[PDB]
Amino acid sequence: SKGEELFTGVVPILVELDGDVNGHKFSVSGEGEGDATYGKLTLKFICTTGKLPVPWPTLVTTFVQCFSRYPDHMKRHDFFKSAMPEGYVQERTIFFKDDGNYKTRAEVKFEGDTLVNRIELKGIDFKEDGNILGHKLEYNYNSNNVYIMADKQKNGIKVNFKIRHNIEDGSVQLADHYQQNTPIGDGPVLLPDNHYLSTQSALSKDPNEKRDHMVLLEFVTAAGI
Repeated sequence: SKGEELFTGVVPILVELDGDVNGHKFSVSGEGEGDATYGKLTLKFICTTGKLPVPWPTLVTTFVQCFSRYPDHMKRHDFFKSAMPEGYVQERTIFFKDDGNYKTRAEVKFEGDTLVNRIELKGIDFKEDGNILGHKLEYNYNSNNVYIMADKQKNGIKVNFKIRHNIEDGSVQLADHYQQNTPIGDGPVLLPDNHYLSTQSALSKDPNEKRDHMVLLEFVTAAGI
């Protein structure tokens, strides 16, 4: 795509989220960079309102799939880069098993040479001592498969997958993801065949940072064709 050329080098990334989960209001600012040639992302997120009222791992998927590595033979399937620089709207519902849900609306686009993800998140129906509001989730993340298909009535795509967060007692908290993306601009986009993204992520902390924060290293490759 014309959009693919914007991703051949290292690109700065900014993430800005405003959230309300069961009336707990919070904001997060993130900064880092992406190198789509290697499917690679590095970011640091800071809660700017104080303590985050939900576990950091539950927000990873909300916090830029244009940085996925599409193999050359799959490049005609990369919706996300093709929508750039004008960007796309990304909407999700995330259902936490036996607990509440997040609904997110994000716009992903370039602001000058920086790729920006702006998100509004609304969470409702959470248990005040469940695994999310009770902070019972381990600070870690796994490898996942993210399933993608075309949605031509919206010139876009539909995406679904499952995330299993680890609970401190050794059990798992399932988070079912349903996702739709639609282009903002008037340029043509790439509508894909069915395929998936293979992900892996690692969470860490900055030993000198005293604010509530998350450091994220992620690698993602398109596959299944």
